[PDB]
Amino acid sequence: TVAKELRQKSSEELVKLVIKLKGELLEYRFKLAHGELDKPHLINQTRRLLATILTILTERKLNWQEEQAKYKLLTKKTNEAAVNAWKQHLEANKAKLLKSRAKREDASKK
Amino acid sequence: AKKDQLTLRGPLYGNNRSHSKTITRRKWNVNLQPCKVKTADGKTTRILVSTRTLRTLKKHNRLS
Amino acid sequence: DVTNVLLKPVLTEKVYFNQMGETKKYVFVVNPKASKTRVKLAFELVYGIKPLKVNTLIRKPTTIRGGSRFPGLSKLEKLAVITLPKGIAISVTGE
Amino acid sequence: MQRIKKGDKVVVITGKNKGGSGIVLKIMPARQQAIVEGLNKVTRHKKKDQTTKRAAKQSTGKVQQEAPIFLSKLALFDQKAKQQTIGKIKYVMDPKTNKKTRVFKKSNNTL
RNA sequence: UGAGUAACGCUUGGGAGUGAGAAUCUCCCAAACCGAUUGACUAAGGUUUCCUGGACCAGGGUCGUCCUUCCAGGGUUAGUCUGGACCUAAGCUGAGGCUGAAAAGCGUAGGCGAUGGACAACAGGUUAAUAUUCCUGUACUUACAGUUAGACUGAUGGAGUG
RNA sequence: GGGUAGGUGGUAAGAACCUCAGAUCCGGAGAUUUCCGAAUGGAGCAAUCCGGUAGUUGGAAACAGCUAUCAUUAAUUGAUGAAUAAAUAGUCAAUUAAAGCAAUACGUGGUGAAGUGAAACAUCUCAGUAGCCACAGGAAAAGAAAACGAAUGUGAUUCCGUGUGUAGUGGCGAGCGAAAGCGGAACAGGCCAAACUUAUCAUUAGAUAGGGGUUGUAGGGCUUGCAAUGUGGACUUGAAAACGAUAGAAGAAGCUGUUGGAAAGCAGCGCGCAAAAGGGUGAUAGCCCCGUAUUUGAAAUUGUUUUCAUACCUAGCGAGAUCCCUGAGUAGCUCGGAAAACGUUAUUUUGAGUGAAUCUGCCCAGACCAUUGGGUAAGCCUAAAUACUAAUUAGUGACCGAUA
Ligand SMILES: [Mg+2]
Ligand SMILES: [Mg+2]
Ligand SMILES: [Mg+2]
Ligand SMILES: [Mg+2]
Ligand SMILES: [Mg+2]
Ligand SMILES: [Mg+2]
Ligand SMILES: [Mg+2]
Ligand SMILES: [Mg+2]
Ligand SMILES: [Mg+2]
Ligand SMILES: [Mg+2]
Ligand SMILES: [Mg+2]
Ligand SMILES: [Mg+2]
Ligand SMILES: [Mg+2]
Ligand SMILES: [Mg+2]
Ligand SMILES: [Mg+2]
Ligand SMILES: [Mg+2]
Ligand SMILES: [Mg+2]
Ligand SMILES: [Mg+2]
Ligand SMILES: [Mg+2]
Ligand SMILES: [Mg+2]
Ligand SMILES: [Mg+2]
Ligand SMILES: [Mg+2]
Ligand SMILES: [Mg+2]
Ligand SMILES: [Mg+2]
Ligand SMILES: [Mg+2]
Ligand SMILES: [Mg+2]
Ligand SMILES: [Mg+2]
Ligand SMILES: [Mg+2]
Ligand SMILES: [Mg+2]
Ligand SMILES: [Mg+2]
Ligand SMILES: [Mg+2]
Ligand SMILES: [Mg+2]
Ligand SMILES: [Mg+2]
Ligand SMILES: [Mg+2]
Repeated sequence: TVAKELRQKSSEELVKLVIKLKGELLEYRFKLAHGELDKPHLINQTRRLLATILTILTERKLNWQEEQAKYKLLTKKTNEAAVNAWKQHLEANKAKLLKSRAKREDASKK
Repeated sequence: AKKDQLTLRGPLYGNNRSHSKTITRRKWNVNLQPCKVKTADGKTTRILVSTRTLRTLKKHNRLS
Repeated sequence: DVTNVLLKPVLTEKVYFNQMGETKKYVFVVNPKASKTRVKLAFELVYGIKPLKVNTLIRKPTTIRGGSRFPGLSKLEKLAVITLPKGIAISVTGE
Repeated sequence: MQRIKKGDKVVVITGKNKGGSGIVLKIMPARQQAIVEGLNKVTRHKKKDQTTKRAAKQSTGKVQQEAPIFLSKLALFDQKAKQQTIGKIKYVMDPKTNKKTRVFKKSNNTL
């Protein structure tokens, strides 16, 4: 039944499905580890659908990681706060670095 | 091993019978001797063969 | 890459003591065969903020339920302590 | 197919309860049992346990429920016949739908 | 049966408290022994015996509310520490090869093998349990890329040192 | 494919789901198959550590992901190439196989004891047993007479009964013990070398690839004719059919009363049977249930047999010539051992030495010679009857029933 529907799907759409279900599986396991999973069966359903998609994808001589490595889309959103924190941290590091060499230099000059 | 290189004939194990018919296991070894056999004017390997095989080679004009 | 090396976050007294006060330290359990560099890459590909450094713990298996009719051993755990830079604190649940 | 299914009316032909008509609520094929409502009423002495949000109350006194009954003691009840009786069933396959259907052998009533 | 007998394997008194029950548990005050050690840090080994709460089936040569016992949860953070990614000693393995009824034994080139050689981090603080590892402060070392200035660079080999 | 109305493996309740677009379950065929382990990229203290190469994706590179490959030996081929001109040794690359395990069991071969018995013990026995090792196979081994053996004889091997505890062999002591013949199980015989001839190798071939040949009442080759187009194989591919194996479908016949917690027991009156094997059901059920007898059914994989065609092999009786071929360090013999029932000996085998002949030939018939007769060594392959059961299915037991 389900295997027929996935067979109708193309290959690229199938690899999009597998990466999305991998992400959802990670989220389900994390929520379970935080005691926030009301529906504890979706983990099993996700795994079975993941296994089925792998079977259809392995009928044809195609992998799931390499095919997605060939073409993909980059990331977004998780950039602003990251660069703010990193810019602040490297600025602080350079200030400490500048202060230390100066102290040493003026000490050696004296 | 103490065996021929052309054939595979090796030692012969038997009994060492003496007076009073006392039994002691003994081994007969083949008369291994070194010989050089030419082959198409080359590769004159110093093989270790028995005297029987040496006689066979001699009567065969050194053919093996 | 496959992101099977981030099994489960863990919350204890030690974890919450560290997870406060400017730099946050988040402790997860990871694949025992994974390395520090793989842990940083997984956090990059699944969270988006580069860890400042990673520390690893190996907890050896030990006997549990001793004296019970059927005794059993523990499971091998590798713990990873990620520390994000100053002023950033992301949530382990909610994406 | 199976002699007894979930839903059909059934009676008991042996034991203390004779002629006990009921509806089968659940069938265990592995243990060859059958839960029939209103029959085999047992009253477990319900204790009190409090270790959960629902266990904080868990009000249970002399709750009378259903005990499972061996499938051999059960017998199908006839309804189409004007004079209802207990009999055995066949497994004829009618070519109209090619599906197996139970039919009694002391009459010609389906199911 | 011996027989409720021998034995219970080097260390005292009191006050307060918990508890259904206290010579044996907790706290306090003394008292007595160790003090080139019964003190402190670690190697080997042991493998959770470590910390917290609870329990007193069993174990504890008595008792027990207590335990190194049992249950539940938690605890071990390294570029610089101890070892690999570096090197060899005794010795082991050892393609070819030699020897030997067979299994195998010996052995060259290579490869392993510390109890040795080379190699960059110190002080303080923090949790019930980790700390040259976490935090603060101040440092050092090795790689890669860009850049500035100078210089011709010079090993799988030779020599010196080690 | 079968098959349904339940399912989410056991100690196991509950929570939450799945399931009539056909779930769970059973059968056939596939997919995935971490690490160690023959382990085989290198190491190593097993389930660990450290990599190289060729790709591809991020990075500004180091680097990091994702793939494939990288052991040794043997054979074949190609390239390169020392001492030393050529050439080999060696080196490299590609392809194909080998490694290991287990069935506490059967087979073959090598090696091979001792306890014990002889009332001691050394010959001998134990025993070619235990053990050790190598190689397999589904069986293995053996195998088509240079044979048995005493006759108007049998006509590969193997296994069973008898011959018989016989002939014999034994410090003639303990003991050991056939080969003929007869009765049975099964039955099968094939193929190379040499002659002769063809083609090719600096044709010094003495070598390679073909035709011809496979023997004993001798065969084959040389030359010359007749009759032959078949029968049969231990044989290749296909096609078709039949019988099965791995899930299943259908499958008859009972009520009343009594003791009893409960009937199926007991009693009354019945019924079915190609089903009266068995299991469960509140006691002891042919008719309560599942089943059994019987009739049936396979999409897929697999086994046996038969038919048709198709490869390969497979064919008789004469004449003349009097010429050629018929397995050599081989058979014998000597010196030490052994196998056969035999404690070494006619027959078989071999560590050392020596060494023949060529159908008017050679070997054998228990030393040996002659006559008579039998058979063709020094080349190979061979189904069946025979040995065993770790495992799969069905079943049985005057076998056990928690010290067995
Ligand atoms: Mg002896
Ligand atoms: Mg560490
Ligand atoms: Mg006594
Ligand atoms: Mg007493
Ligand atoms: Mg006394
Ligand atoms: Mg006394
Ligand atoms: Mg006393
Ligand atoms: Mg004491
Ligand atoms: Mg005392
Ligand atoms: Mg003192
Ligand atoms: Mg001390
Ligand atoms: Mg313990
Ligand atoms: Mg404690
Ligand atoms: Mg306590
Ligand atoms: Mg006590
Ligand atoms: Mg540091
Ligand atoms: Mg080393
Ligand atoms: Mg050291
Ligand atoms: Mg401490
Ligand atoms: Mg189906
Ligand atoms: Mg003896
Ligand atoms: Mg004796
Ligand atoms: Mg005696
Ligand atoms: Mg054979
Ligand atoms: Mg049926
Ligand atoms: Mg029936
Ligand atoms: Mg019965
Ligand atoms: Mg003779
Ligand atoms: Mg003998
Ligand atoms: Mg003759
Ligand atoms: Mg004679
Ligand atoms: Mg001949
Ligand atoms: Mg037992
Ligand atoms: Mg007992």
